[PDB]
Amino acid sequence: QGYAAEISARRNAMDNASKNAGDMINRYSILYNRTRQAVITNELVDIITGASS
Amino acid sequence: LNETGRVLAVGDGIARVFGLNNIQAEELVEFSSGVKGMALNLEPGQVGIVLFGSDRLVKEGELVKRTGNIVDVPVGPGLLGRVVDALGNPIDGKGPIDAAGRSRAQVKAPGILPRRSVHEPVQTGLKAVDALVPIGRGQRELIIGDRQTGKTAVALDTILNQKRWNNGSDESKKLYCVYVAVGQKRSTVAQLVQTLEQHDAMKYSIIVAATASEAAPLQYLAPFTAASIGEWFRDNGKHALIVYDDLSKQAVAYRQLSLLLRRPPGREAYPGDVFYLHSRLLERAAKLSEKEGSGSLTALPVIETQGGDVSAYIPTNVISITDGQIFLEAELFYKGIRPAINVGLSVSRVGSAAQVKALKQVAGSLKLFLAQYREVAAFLDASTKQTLVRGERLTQLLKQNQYSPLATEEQVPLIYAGVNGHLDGIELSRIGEFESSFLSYLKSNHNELLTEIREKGELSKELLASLKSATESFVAT
Amino acid sequence: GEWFRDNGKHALIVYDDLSKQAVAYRQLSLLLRRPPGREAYPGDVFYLHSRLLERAAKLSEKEGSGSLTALPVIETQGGDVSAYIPTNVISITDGQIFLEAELFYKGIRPAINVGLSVSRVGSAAQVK
Amino acid sequence: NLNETGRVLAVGDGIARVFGLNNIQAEELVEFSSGVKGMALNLEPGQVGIVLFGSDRLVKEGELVKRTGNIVDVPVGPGLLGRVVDALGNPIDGKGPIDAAGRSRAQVKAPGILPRRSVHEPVQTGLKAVDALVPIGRGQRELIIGDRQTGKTAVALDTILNQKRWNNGSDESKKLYCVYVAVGQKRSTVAQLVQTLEQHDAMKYSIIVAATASEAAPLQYLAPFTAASIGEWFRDNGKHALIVYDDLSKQAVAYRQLSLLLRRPPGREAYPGDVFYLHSRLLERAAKLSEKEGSGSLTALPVIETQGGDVSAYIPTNVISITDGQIFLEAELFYKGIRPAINVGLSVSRVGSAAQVKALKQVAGSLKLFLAQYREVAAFAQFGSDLDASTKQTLVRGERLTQLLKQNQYSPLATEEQVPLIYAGVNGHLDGIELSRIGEFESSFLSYLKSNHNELLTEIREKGELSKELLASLKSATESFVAT
Amino acid sequence: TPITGKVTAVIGAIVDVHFEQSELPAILNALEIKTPQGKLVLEVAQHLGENTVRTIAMDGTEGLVRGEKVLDTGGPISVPVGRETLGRIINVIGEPIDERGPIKSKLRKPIHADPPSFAEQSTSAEILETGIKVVDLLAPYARGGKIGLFGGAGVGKTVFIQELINNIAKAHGGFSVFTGVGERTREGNDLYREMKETGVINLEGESKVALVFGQMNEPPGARARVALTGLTIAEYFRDEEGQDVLLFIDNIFRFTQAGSEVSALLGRIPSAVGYQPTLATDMGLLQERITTTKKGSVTSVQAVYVPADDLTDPAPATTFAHLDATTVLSRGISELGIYPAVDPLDSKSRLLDAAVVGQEHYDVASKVQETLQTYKSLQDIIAILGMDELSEQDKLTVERARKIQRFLSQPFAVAEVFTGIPGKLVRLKDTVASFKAVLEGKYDNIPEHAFYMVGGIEDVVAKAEKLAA
Amino acid sequence: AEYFRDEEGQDVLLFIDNIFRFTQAGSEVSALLGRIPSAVGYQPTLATDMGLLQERITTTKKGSVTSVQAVYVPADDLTDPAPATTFAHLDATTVLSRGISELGIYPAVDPLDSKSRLLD
Amino acid sequence: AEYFRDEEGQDVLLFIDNIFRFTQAGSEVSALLGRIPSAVGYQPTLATDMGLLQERITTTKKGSVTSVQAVYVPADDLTDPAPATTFAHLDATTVLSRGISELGIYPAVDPLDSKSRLLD
Ligand SMILES: Nc1ncnc2c1ncn2[C@@H]1O[C@H](COP(=O)(O)OP(=O)(O)OP(=O)(O)O)[C@@H](O)[C@H]1O
Ligand SMILES: Nc1ncnc2c1ncn2[C@@H]1O[C@H](COP(=O)(O)OP(=O)(O)OP(=O)(O)O)[C@@H](O)[C@H]1O
Ligand SMILES: Nc1ncnc2c1ncn2[C@@H]1O[C@H](COP(=O)(O)OP(=O)(O)OP(=O)(O)O)[C@@H](O)[C@H]1O
Ligand SMILES: [Mg+2]
Ligand SMILES: [Mg+2]
Ligand SMILES: [Mg+2]
Repeated sequence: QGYAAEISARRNAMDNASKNAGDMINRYSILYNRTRQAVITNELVDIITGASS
Repeated sequence: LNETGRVLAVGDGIARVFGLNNIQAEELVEFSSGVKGMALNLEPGQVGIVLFGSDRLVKEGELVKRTGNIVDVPVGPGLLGRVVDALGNPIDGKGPIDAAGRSRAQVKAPGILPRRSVHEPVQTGLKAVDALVPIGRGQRELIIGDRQTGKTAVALDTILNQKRWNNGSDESKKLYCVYVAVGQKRSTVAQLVQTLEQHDAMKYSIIVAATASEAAPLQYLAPFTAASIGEWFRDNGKHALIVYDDLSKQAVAYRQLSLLLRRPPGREAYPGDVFYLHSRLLERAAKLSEKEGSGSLTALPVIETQGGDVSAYIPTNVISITDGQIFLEAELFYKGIRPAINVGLSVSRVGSAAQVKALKQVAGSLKLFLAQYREVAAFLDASTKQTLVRGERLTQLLKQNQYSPLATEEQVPLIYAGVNGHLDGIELSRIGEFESSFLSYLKSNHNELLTEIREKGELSKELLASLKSATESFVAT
Repeated sequence: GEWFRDNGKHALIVYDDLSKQAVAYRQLSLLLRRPPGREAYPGDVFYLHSRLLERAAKLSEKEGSGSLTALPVIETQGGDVSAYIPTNVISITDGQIFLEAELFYKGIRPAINVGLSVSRVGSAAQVK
Repeated sequence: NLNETGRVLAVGDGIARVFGLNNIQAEELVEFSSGVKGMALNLEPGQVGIVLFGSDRLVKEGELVKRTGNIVDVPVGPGLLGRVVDALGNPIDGKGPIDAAGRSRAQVKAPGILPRRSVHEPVQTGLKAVDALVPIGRGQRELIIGDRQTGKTAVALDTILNQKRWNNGSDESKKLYCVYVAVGQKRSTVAQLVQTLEQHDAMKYSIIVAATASEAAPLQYLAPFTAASIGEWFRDNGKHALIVYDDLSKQAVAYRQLSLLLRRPPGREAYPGDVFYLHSRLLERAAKLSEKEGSGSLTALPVIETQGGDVSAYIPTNVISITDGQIFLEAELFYKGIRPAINVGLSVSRVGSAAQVKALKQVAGSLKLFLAQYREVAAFAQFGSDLDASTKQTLVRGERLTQLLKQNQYSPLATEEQVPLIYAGVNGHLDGIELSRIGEFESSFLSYLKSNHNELLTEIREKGELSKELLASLKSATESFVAT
Repeated sequence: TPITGKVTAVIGAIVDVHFEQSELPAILNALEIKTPQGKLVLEVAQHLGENTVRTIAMDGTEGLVRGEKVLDTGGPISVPVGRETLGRIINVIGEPIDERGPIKSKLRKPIHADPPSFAEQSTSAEILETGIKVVDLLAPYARGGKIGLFGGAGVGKTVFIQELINNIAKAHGGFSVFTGVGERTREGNDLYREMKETGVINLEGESKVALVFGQMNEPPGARARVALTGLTIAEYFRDEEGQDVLLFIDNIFRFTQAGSEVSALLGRIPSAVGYQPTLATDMGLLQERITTTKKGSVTSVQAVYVPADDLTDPAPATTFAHLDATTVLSRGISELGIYPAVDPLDSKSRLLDAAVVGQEHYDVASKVQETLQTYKSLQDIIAILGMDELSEQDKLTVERARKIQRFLSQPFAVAEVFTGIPGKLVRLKDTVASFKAVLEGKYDNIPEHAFYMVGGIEDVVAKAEKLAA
Repeated sequence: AEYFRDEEGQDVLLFIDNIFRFTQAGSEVSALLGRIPSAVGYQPTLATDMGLLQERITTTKKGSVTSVQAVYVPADDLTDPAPATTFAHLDATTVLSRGISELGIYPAVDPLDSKSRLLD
Repeated sequence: AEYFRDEEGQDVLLFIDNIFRFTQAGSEVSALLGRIPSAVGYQPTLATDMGLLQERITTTKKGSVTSVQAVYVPADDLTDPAPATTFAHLDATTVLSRGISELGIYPAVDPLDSKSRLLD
């Protein structure tokens, strides 16, 4: 009985782990896109500053 | 060329004029084709005009005539029930505007001494807003959220609600309304006007429109001219509301205009001036003292975030100006919580003095209760179960349908029942049904309660006990 | 290649590699003081690779019968297909043979990443 | 005439374009008629770009400018010891004039390939972590890098305070004179620094060069080069010296301002192209001279601030590339009670064990391996999985060792006191004590050795190396004491 | 005869003037234009050559016409100073704006001045007991020191300053100056009302706070120079009257921001993310004047705004170099419902050393920070796997850390509008005792919510006996 | 389609493929004219450049031009300025899915990702 | 090295440390020479300057030069335009790694990233 309960609990724990990892994947995907846009813009501002000489 | 000039070059909405020796800065100029422009840069030997129209309309060598007036807009009662573009031309197709006067587009905001702390309510008719994040007359309250989250719905319901007072003679209780469409589709503004005409609200509201095709300077200018339109109500002892829908598109238009002037870009490619734009726009919202006639102008600026990023540059800059924010979260709008008011981020720094005492009484400490419900929901223990049942049924209680603004006299019993615990007797799925029955009951049995709440605005222990006993007399069946 | 194409013969042209050619065009554009763009490329870099690559064709039986196949080669940085020049070339081309280094280490050579590789047009031409 | 004098064309933001001065040299000094001084940095076919060492409010268009005939230079000598000077060497402590042995140009050619010698002897800092894991040798350059409020200044200031054990002695080949360069700091910080150096009675052998935040950008720029010139006199006369730059990042910011207001073309992050050249020509002046050149040495400690921990940024990248060794202070470790916050993984000393004191080299040999193993085993254990007892032993000993390196501020330990502690850590007999009370142990153990085992300390100091007899003696002493 | 010239160009807030004579105005001099609505003041920023001088307008530039006359006042913008300045509200130009009439001061002084020399700086340690738990524990403030409240938009900076004024300004015997730089006007009106209610101002008697306001509606040049005006008032109290002085500034970031606004129009190449090249040295020139000297003691609290909540932005980043104690406010902590949202780890102070506060206090604070950093480190594991996966020691540490986090919250009286909790003021010794007790595990049992919004350990006990009902 | 609407009254469909390339071509034209680029390197006057195209697509007293526009979103990022400025104008979205086509569903319109302003 | 190759006829080893400095130096002058900065601030001529240097080094029919040249990798990023442009010219790549050195493993060569033409 203990073994059956332990394996069931492992399934529960890993399911919750996958759920929360998915949520964090969403958050960091949004943060990644935001940071990518910021990097492109800031890297372009230097070029614009130089060209305005 | 003292009072007139000729164009040297035109491009990307910016025109360079030779002459115009006696022109004032920010003065309005008329081109030979009838299109108009603002004298922005006064360099030596030339003037930099920015064009309130498509630049196709101006060509090199044409003469430019001085208008002699700073950029201004009409003001007065006659604008009421009209639709106008920036600079105040009537675009609704009806006759010319009748104006009590004209006012500069960028009059300076009133200073320190003229103002009073905001001590009167703007009754939105929305349970969540009126209860948890109230708006006082003269307040500036941001409405912030992602695409398609009911922002315009919130502002529009607030505009629609005022009909129960605007029909009276009591100018001290009325609330006139201006709505400023910037960057919106022309069809959307037309449909919104139709909605206002169907609910009979148009007769007390003004619509200022700078639609998506309008040249960038007009989108930049629209909120300022609309603020000037509301300031006449403010300054003549009447009460106005102004909705900006939305300031993000004004910021984008200003970014366009600034970059085509080749002023250097800043953070997120916005110019460093972008704070000053919204600051000098919004500080004009105020309530003046008894010496000035007690007028006010309540602002409801809208902002559209990406992915709920309240930390973005423009959202933060606007929050740095407004007195509070109402944050609408998509993650709640989907899954059917409407108007999806996220109470975790929403705050009203001058709110608790605005509420009518009855609603403040029954709504006691709800803003803390629903933040504790968040802690419970994040993670059964019978105490947490009690609070969880209350939280679920209370959030259900806050839901509301579009174009159905509850009067406060009817809101009070609902929040009373929800807070003091009777709704434990009703399964949550029927709460809406409950309301529709309960209010009807109160409207046909002992209307005395609604009359007392309407006139007095505060609950004595007699009123409090009467409402307890009547809500018990309902919940038993 | 276009000579063969136009005179009824079949040809295949391999551009190895177009990113370095884009860098060369960037050198020319910047030293001519033309306005920069993203990653300092001129705006015309899409027009540059488009004007090159649209020249591959299978002509109708009226206009001769020849063809010109093209196999442009692109070097990604850290697998960033999101980069500017990779984005343009991926848009312009009809498909993608994709190679991943992680597979190359596993002894899977010539390391075609079957998942990300696609051929929109070729499946109609494959031998029966 | 316009050869020896000039006429101001336009002035503002601290920059003055001047007409004339046909004969002026690049980088030369000039005096405005209103008494403010300036430095010529742009020569152009009809204009001179002079940058003002002061508020431009006292300069007016059409004002006259006089060529000085001197390229920027500063006084040098032994008289600067115990004093505070601004960038141009004027006293600002108010304690009276400064005696000078001579003057030296602000920027000077670094010693070449021929005159130098191998980095040959220690800079004992008195910090257990630095002296044990990442030693600094005399003539080395050691970048101290980390985010705001991470103990950088504390580390450098401890390195300065530790020298009192020798600077009071007779043998000048053992002394170490300390120059401190404060760039972009608020004056009250410098005031507290001098108050600390006087409380510890340290600044008999110190020189403080200050270019505080309010002082115009040219002075904040020029300060490090002038302080380098001040130290080079010690270097060239056969006297060991050490310069702390706190910090070079603000010097780079000052140069960015200065060059931008001259309207030179910007580079990456709006820094001018020369921003690598600026730090490289500064830092190459540190050197250990050969016996032919008097055997003196100048050591450098450049401090750098990384925003948000971004060690990848431009200026951090350049200074990491230039300096021989790097010392990384991590904000996270500071809160865990690991203070000083030296990230021992990233930190490296490229001179290496050649610079270490041989006794400490003997005992400290495996400490680095223990901590390297710990960094892996503790990371594995953090996941919550269990493991064999060998990993447990590595974890336990590494935990004790990491607790052993923690140190109180303004309390530098001599190597005669570091050796017993690191010996106990590596060899064992200090792995059984409870982790919380290691601090009680470390304080008491020395207090015991200083009385019950004084001979061992005397030999560890004077003979500098541990024979088998001394290792056995310390084995016995550690086993004896820990049993208590 | 007066030195006069004519306007040649107007762009935004920048006005260029040209003088027929050679007696050019000096830089930083003030010039007057008699616009009908009341004379406009220009400040000379640069000399352009050809006898042209570029200036910053202290008021709206609308209505200016090329060729309008300009007259040089002969000195910098000069503001009133003296004991008569107390109980009054003054504009950046120095004009009254409380409508009570002219300020009858015997002296009038320029807003631009040299910082005090190194021989005059004075250093001393003395904790200013604020009555706020997290500050008094983890980043103590210092009398005569410089204090900074870093934070993003809408995270509590202004309420924090108001609480500091509510606690300290009435107990402190010396005068106070409040310098609203780019704050919202309603905030200044509310401050004036509150100070008249709490008796710090009295129009029929004495007063001991002076008010300088240039609000966020003002054009950028005024928002630049108003801070220096406030500093001038504070300096006159410090040096000549010999008094101890308080100097509150909300918000000093605005001074930097205003510079950027004008920088592009001044004809400068922009620096990183569009800031002006002079940011570091301009901020230094403003900021070094705020110091304490051998003549008197100035204690200053400066709210610092953080654009886009980015603490690495050049303005906050360069501001950190100038402060003795800094208390970063985090939106993340506020969103958890924790107020005053002070980050207990990112805050730092020069005064937190065993030599100053004694070994007990330093040890307790160190242990608190150790616990909170341990909790911060486990966030990934706790979020992904849940708390059941933690080792027993770490799980106990996490529970204790959560209780500590909620214990550090405090209801300010100024915040009664929002908390519904009457404000509490907590003594320093009580704070140290309360946290020492918790770190010893003496209150493991009572729940997490008992520590929320309560002052001192015994109030936690009382709230536990309330939750147990 | 504008002529068809304004002179014959038919309800007309103006299909566009692909609108992202309209935005991209606008960006290139902006860059060649020497304009300073906006965020992530797109043109300034992005919003009004889109508006002059999109506003003309509307109903009148006579008829309407409906438009079905194929949208490419770079990096699958719904927040990029071009997709954002495009979504600002859309009244409905139709989402086709490879997976749904693999399930044998045809025309493979995802019924839950697809959404309309007028489902009201 | 060229004179040894083409006149003396000897085989030659030409060691260079550190060739990144050749690129970096070219950047510093590039700004002052009035050139617009390229991506992440490198000179426009990066590729052709690299070529004009590197392609002189080769084993003509007249003699053999074997060149071992060090490359500094800023912030350990192998994708930085300087190392990324340098890779194209190399027969063998000895990529040393931060990680392997951190493990206490020297000479810290990455066994997977390091590659050579002759592994055949
Ligand atoms: N209380 C409500 N009950 C039901 N539907 C609602 C409610 N509020 C809004 N909606 C619906 O939500 C959708 C979006 O509403 P609305 O137009 O107000 O959003 P928005 O945030 O202003 O949009 P946009 O970003 O396009 O301007 C519409 O279908 C509206 O009918
Ligand atoms: N070993 C230590 N033990 C305890 N406290 C320390 C230690 N080292 C530094 N501190 C304290 O940490 C704080 C920061 O120290 P320090 O002044 O050296 O930092 P810094 O990085 O140079 O700062 P800044 O960026 O402000 O110049 C001060 O309170 C200092 O007392
Ligand atoms: N002790 C507290 N208890 C509860 N809420 C608090 C407390 N302190 C601050 N707040 C909340 O902080 C919110 C914002 O406070 P405050 O106006 O001081 O912000 P700010 O960061 O200075 O913003 P701004 O940049 O807009 O001026 C207020 O709505 C108030 O609800
Ligand atoms: Mg809307
Ligand atoms: Mg320091
Ligand atoms: Mg505030």
